[PDB]
Amino acid sequence: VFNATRFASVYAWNRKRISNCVADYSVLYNSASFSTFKCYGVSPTKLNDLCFTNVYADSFVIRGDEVRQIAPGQTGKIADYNYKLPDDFTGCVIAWN
Amino acid sequence: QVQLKQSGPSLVQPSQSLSITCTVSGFSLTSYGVHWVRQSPGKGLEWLGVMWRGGNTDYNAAFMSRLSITKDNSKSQVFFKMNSLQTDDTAIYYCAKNGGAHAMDFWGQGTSVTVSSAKTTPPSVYPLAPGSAAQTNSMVTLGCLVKGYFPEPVTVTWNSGSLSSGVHTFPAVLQSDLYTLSSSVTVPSSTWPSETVTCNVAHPASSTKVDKKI
Amino acid sequence: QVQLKQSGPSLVQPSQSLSITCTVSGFSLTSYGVHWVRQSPGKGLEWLGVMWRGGNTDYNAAFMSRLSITKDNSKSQVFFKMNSLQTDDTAIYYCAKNGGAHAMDFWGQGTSVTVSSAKTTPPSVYPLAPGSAAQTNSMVTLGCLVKGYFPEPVTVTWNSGSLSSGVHTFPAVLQSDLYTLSSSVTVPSSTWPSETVTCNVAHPASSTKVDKKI
Amino acid sequence: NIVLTQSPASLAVSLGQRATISCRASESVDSYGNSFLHWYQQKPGQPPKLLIYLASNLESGVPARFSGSGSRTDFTLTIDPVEADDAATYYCQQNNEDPFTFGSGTKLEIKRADAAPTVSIFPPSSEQLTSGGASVVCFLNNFYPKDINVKWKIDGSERQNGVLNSWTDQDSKDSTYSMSSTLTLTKDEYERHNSYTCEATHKTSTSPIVKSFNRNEC
Amino acid sequence: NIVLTQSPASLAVSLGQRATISCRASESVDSYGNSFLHWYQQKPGQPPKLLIYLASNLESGVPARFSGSGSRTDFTLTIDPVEADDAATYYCQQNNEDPFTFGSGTKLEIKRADAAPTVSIFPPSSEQLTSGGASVVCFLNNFYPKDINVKWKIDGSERQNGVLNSWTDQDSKDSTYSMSSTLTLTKDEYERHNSYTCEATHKTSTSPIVKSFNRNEC
Repeated sequence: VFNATRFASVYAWNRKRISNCVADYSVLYNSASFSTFKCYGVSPTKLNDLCFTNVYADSFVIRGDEVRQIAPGQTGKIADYNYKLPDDFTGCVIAWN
Repeated sequence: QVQLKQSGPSLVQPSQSLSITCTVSGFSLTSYGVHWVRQSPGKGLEWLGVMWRGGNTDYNAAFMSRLSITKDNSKSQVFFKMNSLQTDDTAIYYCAKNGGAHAMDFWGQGTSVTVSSAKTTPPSVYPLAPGSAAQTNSMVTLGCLVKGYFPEPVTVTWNSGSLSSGVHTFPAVLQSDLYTLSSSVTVPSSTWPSETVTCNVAHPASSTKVDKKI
Repeated sequence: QVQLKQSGPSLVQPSQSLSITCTVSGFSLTSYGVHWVRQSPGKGLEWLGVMWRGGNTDYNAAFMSRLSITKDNSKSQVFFKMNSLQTDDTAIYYCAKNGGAHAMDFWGQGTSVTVSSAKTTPPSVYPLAPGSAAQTNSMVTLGCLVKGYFPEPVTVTWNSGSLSSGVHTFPAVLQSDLYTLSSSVTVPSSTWPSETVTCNVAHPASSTKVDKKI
Repeated sequence: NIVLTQSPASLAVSLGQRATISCRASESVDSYGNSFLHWYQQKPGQPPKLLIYLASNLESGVPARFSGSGSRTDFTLTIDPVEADDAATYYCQQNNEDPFTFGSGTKLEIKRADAAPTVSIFPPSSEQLTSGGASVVCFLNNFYPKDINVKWKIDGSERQNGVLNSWTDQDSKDSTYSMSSTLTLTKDEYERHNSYTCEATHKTSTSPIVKSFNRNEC
Repeated sequence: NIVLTQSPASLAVSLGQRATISCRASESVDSYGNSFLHWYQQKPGQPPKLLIYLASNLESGVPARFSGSGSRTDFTLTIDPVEADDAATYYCQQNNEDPFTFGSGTKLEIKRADAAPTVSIFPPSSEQLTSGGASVVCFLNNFYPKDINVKWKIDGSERQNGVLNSWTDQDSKDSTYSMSSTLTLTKDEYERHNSYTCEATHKTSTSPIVKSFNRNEC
C-alpha cells in the first residue's frame, strides 16, 4: 500500500481494510526511509507487538506544510473538509517525500 | 501580595522592536524563574521563554532568534526585548512564577501589546446619556461610547469604579486605524439624574484620562 | 503543455470590429473558464470578463454591449469579439485559467490592441554605436534604436535572443501615433569592434524584421 | 517539538453535569517519573490560574471539581460537577521538552437555560449633536445563547452602514452573554424621522425583539 | 462594485525584513465561513500570477516566501524573507461580488546599496543626420537610488525642447535602476556647436555625471 502505484486523492482517500496477517512495525520505524513517523496512543517501539481486530491504510498525498495538519483534533482545510482523523485515533501516521 | 503586571509599550509598527517592564512582587527573583507567554493570538496559547534562577534561559523555537528576556535581579523586575513583530502577534503578554515541575503557579495581569502600522490616537469619548424622555423602572442603565482611539486597551468605569453590580465590558471593534468601545452598567434610579454621574475613561497607551458628564 | 498566447490583432481603425484568438492548452477548457483583463489602465488592474464552466459569461457595465467572449469547446480556443472600437479603446488583453474559488491560476502572454486612425508605421531601426570619446571599464554598452514605429508590441534583442540577462529593456515613449524605443546590451569591452554585433528586431503588428549591425 | 492538538475546540455542558476536555500529545515520556502534564485556565474577565499540576493534583485557590488523568498521549480533564466558575478556555502544557507549548484551547461554555436579553436604548449626547454626529446604541445584555442579530431599521429605510457589534464572551461567573449594537450617523439622520426601530431576533424570544426610540429623546 | 482600497501604495523594504501589504474591502461577508480574497504579483514585463488563494492557502509554482491572512475586510500579504528578486507590484482581487475587480496596487522595491550610473553616450547614424533629424542616446544604467535629475543642456543654453527620458524601474533580476535619455534636434542644431553636454546629477554624487559628444562623431 505504501509502495503502491498511485495513491488516491485527499477527499477520495482509499481505505484499504487489512485483516488476518502479521504486521511488523519495528522494521518500518527503523527503516530510515520515512520522512515523518509519529504515532498517537502508543509509541512506535511498543505497538510492534499488539493484536487487533481490523486495521486500515488510508492512501493520500498532501503538501509538506500539510503533513502537520493530519493529527487528532488538528484543524486545517484538509483536516476538516477532506480527511477527518479521529480525535481518539490510537493508530499511527507516516509520510515520505 | 503578588504582582506580575506588565507595562511600557503603547503602540508598535510591524517589523519593529519594543521593551516591556514586568514588576515582580510576592517572591524573590532568585527563588523562582519568571516565565513569559502570550494570550491566545488566534490559535492556542503560545509560550515564549523563561529565565531560570541565575542561569541560562529557554526560548520558543519560533521566537528564540527574535525575542529575548532581560532579567534584572537588583530592581526585582524582568524586562523583555522583542524584535520583528507582526500584526498577528497582538495579544496580552503575561509573567508567571515558576512552579515545582516547571509549572506556572502565579499569573499576572499583563499588558495588551498591539502591533499595527497605524499611529496612536487619544480617545474621543462621548457619553451614552438617556434623554429627558427616557423612562426608568426601579433602575437605569448607563454607558459611554469611546470611539476614535488606537490601540487597545481602554478602561471605562463608573465614577472611578464606584459601581460593580452590573458592569459589563465589551470588546473593541477594529475600525480603520481606530477602535470603538462601548460599555453598559446597571445602577438604581436613585443615583441618576439625582447624584452626579461622570464617565471615567483611561487610555494606558497614551495615559489620557477623559471625563465626560453623563 | 500550457499555452494561453494570443494572436490576430496588429492595428485597428476607429469604428471597426475585430476578434482575438487565445489558444487554450494544458487544461480541459470545459472544466475551467478563461478570464479576460486589461493591463492596468490608469488605476489598478482592470477586469473585463470570464466565461463560466459551461454556464454564462460576466461583463462590465461599459463593456457588456461592445465586448463578448466565445468559448469553443471543440477547438480549445476562446475568442474575444470586439465591437465599436474607437481611438480611446486601446487595451492590452490577457487570458487566464479560472481556479477553484474564482482564482486566476495560469496566465498567458497577451496582445497589445491599439485603436487609432493612423496607419501601420514600420520601425526605422538604427544601431547605437558608442562615440569615439566613450571609454571602457572592461565592459561596453551596445544598443539598437527602434524609433518611429506604431503600434505596440515590439521585441529587440541581440543575436536573436542569444543573451537575455545583459539585454536591458526601456519603456517606449508615447508620441502622436508613433513610438520611440531605446535598448542596450552589456558586453565585454574586448568584444567590440572585434566581434560581430548583429541586433535583431521583431514588430509582430507590421511583421517587420530589420537587422542592423552595431 | 510537541504539538498539543487539544480537542474539542469548545464545549456546551450544563450546570451539574460532567465536562470532558481531552488533550492529545505526541511527546515525551518521563516528565518527572511518568507522562503527565499541567492544566491551566484563562478566563475572559479575570487573569488566568493554575488548575491541575501533573494532571493528578489539586491546587489551592480553585475548587476540587477539576480532576483527571492521562496516558503518554491520551489526556483527560474532568470537571464534575460543572458550576458557575468554568466558562473559560482550558489548556494543557508539557514541560519536558522545549518549546513548552500549550494546547489548542477548549472554550467551555456553560449550557444554562435559554434567557432573553435586556432592552435599553441611549440617544446621543449634547456634544454629539453639537458636533453634528448622532450615535444611537441599542443594548441587548444578559442572554443565552450568544446567537443574536440586531437589525437597525429606520422608518424610511433600513440602515446597515455604521452598524457595529461587540460580541462579549461568556464571563467566568456570569453565565449569560452580552452584546452591544451601535449605529453612528449624523444629526440629520437622527432628526430625519420622528420614530425609529431597534429590531432583533433571539432564540429565546419567539416574538421579534422590537424597541422604538424617537428623535425628541434629548 | 467594491473599490478595494489597497494600502500602502508602495514600499521600499530592505533585504531580510518582512513586508506587510493591506487590502481593504466592504462587501460581501460570510460567503461560506469567511470572506477571504486572493493575492497576485504583477511584474513590470509580465502579467501577474496567483500567490495566495483565500488568504490562508499557499499555491505551488511561485516562491514559498509569500503568505498572509485577513479579516472579513482587511487582508494582509506576508513576504518573508524579502530577497533581491521580489521587485514587483502586488494586487488583491474581489471574488465575493462581480465584477472581479482588483485593488489599487502596491509597488514593492528592494532597498539595495547605492551605486553610480554608467558614463557613455551614443550618436545617431549617418542616415538620421542626412534626413535632417538627430537622435543622441545618453544612458545612465546600474545606479541606485532612482532620484536623479536628467536634463539635456546644449552648449548654447539649457535645453527644454529635446529633453526626453526613458526610465526603467527596478527589475526582478536586475535590482538596479536604468534611465536612457534621448536628444531630439535637427541637423543644424546638431551641428550648431562643436561639443554638447548630457548633464545629470545623482543623489549620492554631488558632482554631475556628464558625458559630452562632438558633432563629427558619426
